[PDB]
Amino acid sequence: TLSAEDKAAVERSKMIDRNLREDGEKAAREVKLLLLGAGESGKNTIVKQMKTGIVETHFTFKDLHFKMFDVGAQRSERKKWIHCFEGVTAIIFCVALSDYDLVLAEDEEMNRMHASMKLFDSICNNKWFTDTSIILFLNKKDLFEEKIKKSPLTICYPEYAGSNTYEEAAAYIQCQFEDLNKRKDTKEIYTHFTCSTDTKNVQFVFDAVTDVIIKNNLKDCGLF
Amino acid sequence: YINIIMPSVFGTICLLGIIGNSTVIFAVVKKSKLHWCNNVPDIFIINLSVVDLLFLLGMPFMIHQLMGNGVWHFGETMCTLITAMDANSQFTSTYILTAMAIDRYLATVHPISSTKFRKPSVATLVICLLWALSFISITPVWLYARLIPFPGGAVGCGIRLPNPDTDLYWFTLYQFFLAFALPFVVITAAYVRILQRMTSSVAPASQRSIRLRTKRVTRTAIAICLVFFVCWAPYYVLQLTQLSISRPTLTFVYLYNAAISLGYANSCLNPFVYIVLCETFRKRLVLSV
Amino acid sequence: TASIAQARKLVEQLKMEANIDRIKVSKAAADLMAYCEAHAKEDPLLTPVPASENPFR
Amino acid sequence: DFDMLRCMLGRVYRPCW
Amino acid sequence: DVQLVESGGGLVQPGGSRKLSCSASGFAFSSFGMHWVRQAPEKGLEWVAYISSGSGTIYYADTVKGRFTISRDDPKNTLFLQMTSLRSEDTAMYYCVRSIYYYGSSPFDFWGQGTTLTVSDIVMTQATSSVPVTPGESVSISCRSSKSLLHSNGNTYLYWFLQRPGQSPQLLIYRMSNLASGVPDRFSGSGSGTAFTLTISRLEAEDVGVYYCMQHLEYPLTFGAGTKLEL
Amino acid sequence: SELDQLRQEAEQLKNQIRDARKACADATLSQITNNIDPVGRIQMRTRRTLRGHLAKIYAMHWGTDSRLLVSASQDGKLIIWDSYTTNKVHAIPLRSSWVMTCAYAPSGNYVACGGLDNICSIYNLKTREGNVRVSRELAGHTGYLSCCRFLDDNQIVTSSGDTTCALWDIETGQQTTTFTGHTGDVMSLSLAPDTRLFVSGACDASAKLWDVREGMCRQTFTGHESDINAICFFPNGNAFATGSDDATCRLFDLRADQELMTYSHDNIICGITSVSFSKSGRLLLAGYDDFNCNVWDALKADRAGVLAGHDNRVSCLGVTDDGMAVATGSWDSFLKIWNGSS
Repeated sequence: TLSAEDKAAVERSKMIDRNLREDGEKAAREVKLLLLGAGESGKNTIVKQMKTGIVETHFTFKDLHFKMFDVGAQRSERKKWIHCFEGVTAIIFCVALSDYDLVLAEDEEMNRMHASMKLFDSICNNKWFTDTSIILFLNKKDLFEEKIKKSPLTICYPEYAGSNTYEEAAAYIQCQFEDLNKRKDTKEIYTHFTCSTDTKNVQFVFDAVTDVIIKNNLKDCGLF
Repeated sequence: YINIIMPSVFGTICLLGIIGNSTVIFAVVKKSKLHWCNNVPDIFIINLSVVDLLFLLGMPFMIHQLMGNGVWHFGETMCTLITAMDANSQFTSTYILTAMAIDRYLATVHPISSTKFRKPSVATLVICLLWALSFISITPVWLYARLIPFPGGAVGCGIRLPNPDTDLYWFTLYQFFLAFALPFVVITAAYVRILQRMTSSVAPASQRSIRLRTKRVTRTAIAICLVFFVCWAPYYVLQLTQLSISRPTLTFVYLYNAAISLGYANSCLNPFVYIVLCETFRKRLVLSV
Repeated sequence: TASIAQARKLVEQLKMEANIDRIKVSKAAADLMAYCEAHAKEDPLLTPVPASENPFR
Repeated sequence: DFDMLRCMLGRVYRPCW
Repeated sequence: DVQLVESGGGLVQPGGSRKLSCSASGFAFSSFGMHWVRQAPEKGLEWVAYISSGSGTIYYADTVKGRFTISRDDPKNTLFLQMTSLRSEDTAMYYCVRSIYYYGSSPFDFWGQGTTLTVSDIVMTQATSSVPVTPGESVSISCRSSKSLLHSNGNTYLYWFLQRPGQSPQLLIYRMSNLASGVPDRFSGSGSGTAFTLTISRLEAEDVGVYYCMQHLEYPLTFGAGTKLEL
Repeated sequence: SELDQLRQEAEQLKNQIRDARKACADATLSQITNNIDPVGRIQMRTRRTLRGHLAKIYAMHWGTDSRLLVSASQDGKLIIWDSYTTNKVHAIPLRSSWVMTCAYAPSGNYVACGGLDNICSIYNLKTREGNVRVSRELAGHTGYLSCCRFLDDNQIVTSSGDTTCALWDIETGQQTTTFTGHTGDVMSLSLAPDTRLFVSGACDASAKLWDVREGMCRQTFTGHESDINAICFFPNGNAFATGSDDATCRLFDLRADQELMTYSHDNIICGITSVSFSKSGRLLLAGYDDFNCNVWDALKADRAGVLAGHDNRVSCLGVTDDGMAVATGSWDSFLKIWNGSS
């Protein structure tokens, strides 16, 4: 019982539905990455290799489009907007390896490495990221090898009782972050040792995201 | 005891299969909020339950000539319709099962390139095409479904081939190939490739999440292949064996009726494989209960 | 001298908020009760309208 | 309660040979 | 700026074929439904064809259905009218009209300049053909319809158009009461059921022209004869 | 010395305010409204379901005609709905998809939206080109935009996570007035019916009354134990209600300068996302994280009804200007229209 103008309005509404459906299918094929980390942790160097309030970076790698979101400039309360990223493909967390014997500029008493661990566990164990995989980047690998000779890891980790070598100190730090995973069944942590001249960081993200895509396909298909 | 044991098997399978298939249909429909499904895996799983439900609803109309006095009471007109109806349901469920395993192969071994054509529209087109291929594959079934005069005053619905001496071979082999041989090879090949490619190269296999993922997917791929084989191998093993057999004995007849029940059990066990072995579906179903 | 400057600003604000005129709660409660009673009939959610006058049949 | 020695082809009977 | 330019008109032989083009610029062409409205010499407006946004719906007048074809090219922002078996009845100035349909919109708001082609059903009645008018004096123009233009949704689909001499028709009132954008507030549309009145308070020189009433209740869209105001 | 003296004076002034509020608290709203009859059971049905959003809906706002509404979802779309016919009038693609608030101009010619991009974007709905285009981008907030409300086609008041509220001149794009004094992220704002004052709720668990023309905070309202997420004026403009994370809704009176009623239940332990009043103010509607919307008897603090039709958190709601219907948006990507029946 529509009029001539009502019918054309319904036809316009269905044209809008056609474009909304097209946009959603395009958006489902894209990879959304929440880039987190502390200051001077190499987080900005990651963006430079993958070329307001939130900074969004788009890049395509091997027929896959990535959307990287930087929320470093958001100085507000994280809990008021952290739920907006529930549903991202994964989280990229940047940790500076060389920032283990250093301390926070403001606190002047809290170790920088412990600050990263405190932030890592509040994100990994957050209720909005229960089954969200984490791509853990351990940056400044070359600087860590130079500093480990002079400053032992025992300054940051008193319980550490291993050799004062990069091959053992770096592995101990890698396990400390992974041991913070309070849910070792619903999510996995992909750990990569990056640097200031590395060129395999984007390749690693593609490999780690591919595993997340497979895992989500298995859940939807009912195999998992 | 024989007159009570056989009806009990069909009665239990039909009722339990209807309960299981109705649960999957209800949960998927509720997940879709009473609207067309936007998920390719949900399109395949709800259509498989429908055909399985159709295969089980039509079970008593096909087996009543095996448990009572061996008499077909529905006449010749329903003899051709129901026999084609039962044949169509078995083939469609098998084809949807094979298409569902190929769909899972694409979503795992080709996680990037398959997103171009793993759309809800393409899934509906494929599933509708599976019904079309099922109608063609049951053409000899309904062309020759005629009443068979048994000795005495009793008749039964059956297949009367124009050349029963020679046409009996191609009729068995073409149904054996399309419904057991070819789909099982594709389904088995699909899942072994999934188990070989279910994780990326950099996945932390030492982590418990990857070990738990591999264990759960492995037993789901085994259960799907094992249920299909167990419920359909004896039916088609006896299908090929009876070609040489001229006068069946009581033991062969009892085995053949058991094989028929196992074939219906596949449509009873398919919904419960998804209900039990899928943690995401099972947890969501428990919440509603 | 950031803390001392902020302290003056906070104290000055509290002086403005402390010198306003406040009526009794019973007086304030009556006005809220009176407004609802006056507008009760013209509230569709409070008193549902017949389906003939409902734009969302 | 019948002579259940009939030949079968699929889920339906067939004439014995 | 919004612009609709028609081309392709000219002298043709009877029974021949001619192609009309409408070039759109300055607005979102793909979001607008498009109409062809013709005007025979010394005659009123006559609606020809309609293609909706997205080409999903097409309507034709009965006098042209089967011989005329309306089509659009959204990437090139062009509207087409392929005409065949042209008769002397098809000799008219054809106008390109845009109309967008959503809640609260104003259809038929912009008309093209039109191209002249020469060849070698609710009834809208405007009984008063001519009205002698003077500046500053209130003028009322009446329109009648065989069927009630009031719909069950509350709308009364009656439109008013002013065609000043030598110019394209200009929308004044849409849905019998709403004033089109850019139209002075002195124009007002009032009516009820099948009878409608357009009131022009403080008449000016620019108001001189022929006023048409169109109904949009259902297709085919029909115009009134036209009431001409002269000094 | 001087700093220590000043902070003691602030405590004395706070004690003076508390005693002044206690002096005028002769009776309680519950005692005054104890005699009146309850509203009974409020039953509403989902008249319409607005489908088309493919992500979580964070904001919605009705038009002044009580028929058009705009919804903001993090799929990057601003959609204007015809609630009568469920027709989609417009679909506005957003440059930033992290939208947290949307507004509808009282004239209906503009809609606003803004989120984590710290920008309040003004969109023109009435163009000669037939498409919705951005007319202004209001920059200057250093935190995410949490709420915005038009005063007219040229003025809009916005709240941000930088603990400030701003009044903007849209033609010039500059904030004419800045409202400072909150110590936590401001999460909501509500204009008074006369648009001369507005209230804001922040993460410091306090509500402030602001003078739009003068630009200063007039009254401060405390009592909530956690972040205030929602705030709404009473229809007469002499009171307002807030919704907080402490699972309570509270009603404050401007002239009494103190809380009048608390709307809480023992079974309710989740945060409150949105609050709204009916046309008469008798019903207070609140959205919750428990996926439901509870109807409250504002005068008697009794739960009158429950709007349970969403499968995820109810993030927004609004009541039309004629009080005919109430719309609820949710993270399940659906909007629903509710009203009762005789």
